[PDB]
Amino acid sequence: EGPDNDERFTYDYYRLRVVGLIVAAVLCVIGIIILLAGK
Amino acid sequence: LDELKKEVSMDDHKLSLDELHNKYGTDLTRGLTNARAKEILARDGPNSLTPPPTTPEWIKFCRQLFGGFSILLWIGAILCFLAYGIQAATEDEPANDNLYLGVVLSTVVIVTGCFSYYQEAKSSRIMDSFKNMVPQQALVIRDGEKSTINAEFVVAGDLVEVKGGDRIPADLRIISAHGCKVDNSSLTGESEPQTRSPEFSSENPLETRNIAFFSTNCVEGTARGVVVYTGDRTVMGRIATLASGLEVGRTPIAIEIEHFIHIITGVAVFLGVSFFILSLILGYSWLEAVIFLIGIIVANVPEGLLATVTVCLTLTAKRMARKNCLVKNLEAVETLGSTSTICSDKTGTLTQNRMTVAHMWFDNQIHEADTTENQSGAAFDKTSATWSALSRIAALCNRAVFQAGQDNVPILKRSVAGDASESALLKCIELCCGSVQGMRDRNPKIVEIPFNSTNKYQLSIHENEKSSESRYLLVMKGAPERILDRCSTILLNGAEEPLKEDMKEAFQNAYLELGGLGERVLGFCHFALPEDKYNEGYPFDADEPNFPTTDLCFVGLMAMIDPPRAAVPDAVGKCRSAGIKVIMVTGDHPITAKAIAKGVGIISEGNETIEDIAARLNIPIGQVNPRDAKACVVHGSDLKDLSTEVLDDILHYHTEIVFARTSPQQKLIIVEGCQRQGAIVAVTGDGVNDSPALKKADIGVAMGISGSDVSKQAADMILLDDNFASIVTGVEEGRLIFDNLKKSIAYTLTSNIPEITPFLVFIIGNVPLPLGTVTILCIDLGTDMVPAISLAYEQAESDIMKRQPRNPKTDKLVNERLISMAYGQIGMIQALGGFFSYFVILAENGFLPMDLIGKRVRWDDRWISDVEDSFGQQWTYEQRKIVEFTCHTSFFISIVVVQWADLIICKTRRNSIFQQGMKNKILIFGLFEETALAAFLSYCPGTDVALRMYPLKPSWWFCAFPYSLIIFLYDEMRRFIIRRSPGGWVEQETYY
Amino acid sequence: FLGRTGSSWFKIFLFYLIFYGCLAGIFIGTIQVLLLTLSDFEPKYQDRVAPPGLSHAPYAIKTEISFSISNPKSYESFVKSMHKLMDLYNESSQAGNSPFEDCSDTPADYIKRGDLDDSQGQKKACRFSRMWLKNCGYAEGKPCVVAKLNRIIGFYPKPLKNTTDLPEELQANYNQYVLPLRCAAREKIGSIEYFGLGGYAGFPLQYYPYYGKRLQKKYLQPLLAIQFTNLTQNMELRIECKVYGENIDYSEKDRFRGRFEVKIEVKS
Ligand SMILES: *[C@@H]1O[C@H](CO)[C@@H](O[C@@H]2O[C@H](CO)[C@@H](O)[C@H](O)[C@H]2NC(C)=O)[C@H](O)[C@H]1NC(C)=O
Ligand SMILES: CC(C)CCC[C@@H](C)[C@H]1CC[C@H]2[C@@H]3CC=C4C[C@@H](O)CC[C@]4(C)[C@H]3CC[C@]12C
Ligand SMILES: *[C@@H]1O[C@H](CO)[C@@H](O)[C@H](O)[C@H]1NC(C)=O
Ligand SMILES: [K+]
Ligand SMILES: [Mg+2]
Ligand SMILES: [Tl+]
Ligand SMILES: [Tl+]
Repeated sequence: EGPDNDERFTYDYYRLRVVGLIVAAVLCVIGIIILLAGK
Repeated sequence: LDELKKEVSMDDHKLSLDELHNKYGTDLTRGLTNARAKEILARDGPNSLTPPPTTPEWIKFCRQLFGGFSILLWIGAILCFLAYGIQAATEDEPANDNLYLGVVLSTVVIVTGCFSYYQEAKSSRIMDSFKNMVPQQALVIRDGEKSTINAEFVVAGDLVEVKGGDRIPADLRIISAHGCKVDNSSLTGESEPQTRSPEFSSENPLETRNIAFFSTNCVEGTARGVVVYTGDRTVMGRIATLASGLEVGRTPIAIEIEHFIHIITGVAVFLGVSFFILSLILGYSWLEAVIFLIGIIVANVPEGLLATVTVCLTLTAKRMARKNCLVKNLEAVETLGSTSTICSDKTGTLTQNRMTVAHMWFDNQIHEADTTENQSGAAFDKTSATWSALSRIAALCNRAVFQAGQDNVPILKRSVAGDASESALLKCIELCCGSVQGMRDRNPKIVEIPFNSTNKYQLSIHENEKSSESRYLLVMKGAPERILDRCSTILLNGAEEPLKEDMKEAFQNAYLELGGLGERVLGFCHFALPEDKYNEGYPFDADEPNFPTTDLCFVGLMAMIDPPRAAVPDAVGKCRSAGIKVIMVTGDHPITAKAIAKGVGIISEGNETIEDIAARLNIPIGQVNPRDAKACVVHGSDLKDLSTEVLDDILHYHTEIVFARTSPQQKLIIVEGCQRQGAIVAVTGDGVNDSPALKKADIGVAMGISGSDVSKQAADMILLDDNFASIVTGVEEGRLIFDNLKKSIAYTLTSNIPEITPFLVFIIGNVPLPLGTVTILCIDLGTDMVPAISLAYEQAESDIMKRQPRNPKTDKLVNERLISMAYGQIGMIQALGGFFSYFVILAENGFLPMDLIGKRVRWDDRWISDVEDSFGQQWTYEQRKIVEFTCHTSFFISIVVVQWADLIICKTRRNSIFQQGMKNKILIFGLFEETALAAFLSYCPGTDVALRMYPLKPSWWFCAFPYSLIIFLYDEMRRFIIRRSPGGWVEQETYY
Repeated sequence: FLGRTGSSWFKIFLFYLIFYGCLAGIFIGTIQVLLLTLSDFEPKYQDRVAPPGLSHAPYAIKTEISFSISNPKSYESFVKSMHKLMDLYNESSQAGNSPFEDCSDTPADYIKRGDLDDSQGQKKACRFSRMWLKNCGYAEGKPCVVAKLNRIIGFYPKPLKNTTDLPEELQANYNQYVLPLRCAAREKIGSIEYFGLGGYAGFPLQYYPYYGKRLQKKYLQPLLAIQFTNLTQNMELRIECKVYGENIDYSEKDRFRGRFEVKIEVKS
């Protein structure tokens, strides 16, 4: 917007962290699954 | 020091009984005086063995703390505390950087110390096992009276008494004996009881009957003797000292480790000081000049590599534990793969160590029995009525019996009370005719004449199990020729017939052939006594010939030997196909040694000794060109008068070598001879007479079930199931781990470049620091760890058992070709991918690449809270630093992303991934966990403080992707060239 | 030689020359495409400069400006940087209707010169006289520090509204058009005096938004002179100058995030 362009200097680092941690966890689980296919 | 002990012993068995007493101030009848014995005790010292001085574990741990990488990491750790000290004095720095980094680095050294300490293990209790062979007490005659004393109180000169069941307390001169037999397997590896008597019977004291040795035991009878040697001075006490004293030495794998440590340490100190001066010239304060150096150290040293090696070794040892192959020393996991020569004991190693029936001669025909443990062969005969007649004599004319409670274990494995030949016959009949006890119940023995030294035969009279007869049957066995002189008829295919010169000659032929096979041959015959001349109550006199022992019916011959283990012939061939030379080294007699050599394939068909040529051509041995003989058989008595140079010529000039009737020191000498030629040597054995050789071997392998305690103490590896096929597996595993270590090392080293280059450009370019010191440790200690380990699970790219053993002088674990690829090619591509993401982060935040050159001065200036970017905006100190640390984080993640491809390319040295596939589940695990770790380290809240890791935007992850792919393609194209032309260019330049 | 023969030494050179040549050419290619995705007038991200920093002229050794009044070369270090900044706000530097403009001598509202486009020439910036900075060689005794708000493209600094309570409660509250700056230390052993545009202790909103170096060169940002004529002497005084606003925030880590950290000591 014009004088109300506050969103330009903002970033949702909170969501990014939530998503990043979700991904890291799921990649960790996936890895266990493939490894445990025989121990 | 031990050169004296490598020599054959000198003795006094040639002296008379009386003469021997003068030498030791002793009485043959009364024995020593209580006072004289105590005097000699203080004089000579105790009848005991002293363990050699060991190196304390303290010094062993700390010796690792100073080996190249640890030295550089120490210089870094201290240089951290240096910069910290210089700070705490000058400008009060409330930070924790240099202090904490100095603590972290010192911990890395200590923990890395534990890994190398675990790898360099030496579990040795040789002298302890020997000490276990000296009895607690001994029986001596002192002041004309026998008393038990502490065996350590035994001295040279006193009168000792032994009987069946006790250990020889010391080396004795036999002066009196009654039916005494002894087990000399300690000195020979052969357990057949040897008679002991006062009479001298051989110039060689290790063969004479009037000497009994410490480390052996009396098996039966009784004997008295004069002590000639005590403690360390006994024949086997010296073997003990020799074995326990031998310098261990560095393994092939250990030598390789130190070698690349020098290389990497070299480049480290080079670039280290090369850029330390390069910085001072650029006008960098010593305050900074050291900070850069610390970074250089951390970049160049692969912090997690030595521990990777240890883990890869451990994991390989775990797989072998699962095939009944125990590894006592982690490094011995690889030595077997580098082995070019095997020196093998015969008895209990190549052989089962059990007299077993091998052949039978009946119906004018040679039949072969199955000698294998698990009976993997086939039948020979069952139909012939002759067989049942021979079978009956083998069962009936036999005094051997199975020990109680064996019905669970297989026939051939069960313990038997009796001599070896009777046990063999027992197990033979029990196997192919069922319960022998049954045959001995159906035919009650009424009278017998046990085998006599003079008779040279054993006879028995039984009540024929037949109801229509129920009469008296005579059976006998003995020396083949003696049995022949007592026969008139031969049981041919059922019916008897006169013994014509024809069949008599066929007997001699059969007899000579079986004997030529190194087999012990016995004759078997029977005689159905006439009914009218022998009533159902007729008494037979065993003392005086009350019955005919002539004109009997010859039934057949039986031959026997201590046979090879089932897997041995095939394992020997497999070792030989892998280009490993196999030598036999045995305490056993030459005829037996040679026969098993041919049986297992040590001596291949057609190959001759000089003696064979001479007999065939009917010419003198001196007339034979010795170069025409590729095979040789050396008796220990001849070995004794040969110099090592002459032993070296024997080793060089023959492909098929048999060393027979060797002493324990002689086995050591042969091993050393092989090593002297530059060969990596394995020893396989099971007896205490293998202990020195096992110790000196680059790798000693002991048998687990049949092995003596001493042998297993002297070894690096134990075959817990006595499965000789495990040697073949071991060499295969050894070669595989050697290749996989290269892959894992290249992988680990490759990521050094993207950690070095940022620090260099930081100096030469004056840009903001692309990657931090902490960030490097997150790679080498964190992300790269599981992937690097996973390479240990790689399958072979080709048939490794088809290639020759590596040349330890030329074929190195880390060579110039590895460095060229890891440092010069792949690592360089990784460095760029790192920098790219760095420029991306900065440029998208407003600092375009052009304006970055020569800005670090203002960038690092803590007091400038208004640096202008390319777009004209102003940044505080902490604001721009957040972007900088975000650059460290994405550079870090870029390494991880480019290591994805590197992990896949390091999978194979030659083959394509499209050929080798992706069947390594540990490797795939590594990829997932590596990425999980990196993501966690970036996105987990609080990690921005502890590690300076900042959250990355999704687009950031993909910066290095095009570089990751170029790596995959590049290496795939390169290896395509290797395969397409075995010529050499790409091969001799980059082929690890 | 060391490794190989001359023929081999050559081939290994011909390779790495072509190899590294290609790699350099590829690296440059990826840099090209990166630049191609970026604007010339505005950076892709601005969340890392977001809350504006407040920086001053006196180059602090360590957020500190200690000196002796009874000594000449004791403050000549801080006068060097003070001069460096103010030397830019010269009238001879601001000449003609291009590219400067005379703007309200009293704090006014924002000025939009269109978009971040080159569809116009150099966007005309408001003039600023260093003569608006009353009282301030500089203050040889009791320094005359000069404040500054960090430039951010398209940033509209918004003052706080007088809805509730305020630190400098309602005094000279030019609510609509001034971004205030109140310095503080309890510990009240000083004498705060502020100088600026229109005589206000703030930044005139008519200098915003900043259009960037590419679209606005020679642009001048508003200054706020602060004088501490403290009646005290020979002691470290921790003085913090704070700016207030809707778009202004602070951090415990970044001690320059919309605030000062000055340790004055007139040890004379
Ligand atoms: C910006 O203004 C300052 C004001 O002090 C100028 O400083 C002048 O320097 C000259 C020569 O050194 C002196 O004779 C004057 O006394 C100073 N003041 C004035 C008001 O003229 C400085 O030269 C100016 N800088 C530029 C680039 O124009
Ligand atoms: C950051 C940049 C400027 C550094 C570049 C370093 C280059 C020149 C280095 C890195 C790795 C190096 C190579 C590594 C391996 C070998 C194989 C060896 O048998 C001869 C030297 C040779 C061929 C080296 C020559 C120089 C080399 C290519
Ligand atoms: C600042 O200077 C003016 C003259 O320009 C003078 O009248 C005044 O006293 C000075 N103010 C202070 C607080 O010293
Ligand atoms: K050994
Ligand atoms: Mg043996
Ligand atoms: Tl490293
Ligand atoms: Tl590394």
